[PDB]
Amino acid sequence: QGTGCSVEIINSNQVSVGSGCARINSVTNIGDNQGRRWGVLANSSCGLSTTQNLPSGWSLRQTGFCNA
Amino acid sequence: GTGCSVEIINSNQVSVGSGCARINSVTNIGDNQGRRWGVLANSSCGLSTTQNLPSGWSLRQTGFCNA
Repeated sequence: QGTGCSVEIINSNQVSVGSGCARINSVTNIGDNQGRRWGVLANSSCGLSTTQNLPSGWSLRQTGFCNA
Repeated sequence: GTGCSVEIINSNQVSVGSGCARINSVTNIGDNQGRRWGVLANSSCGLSTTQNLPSGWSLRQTGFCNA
């Protein structure tokens, strides 16, 4: 297994605009392609959320375990 | 969809790096050991590297991305 969850930030056209390894039980700083920085929370099930609301129609996706 | 989302996968099937590989280009993607890998991507999101990956490692495409 991994110390984190691989995260993609998905825009409203279902295209990824940023990615990184979100450490489990932490907030990880992950950017999008507009330069915005997101604080991504991850839990041990690789459920994911952000400290601020994503843009309307955007989403987060976890693609598997990662090591940061 | 200017690129392919790429993950670098180690020999235990854990991701050790990710990024957006521009289609029909080489894009450097880092791993978690501070190394850079030059990833080729095509319009079907086939992926390869300009240097040999560590034994047991592989690349995974996870859809389209915009750089």
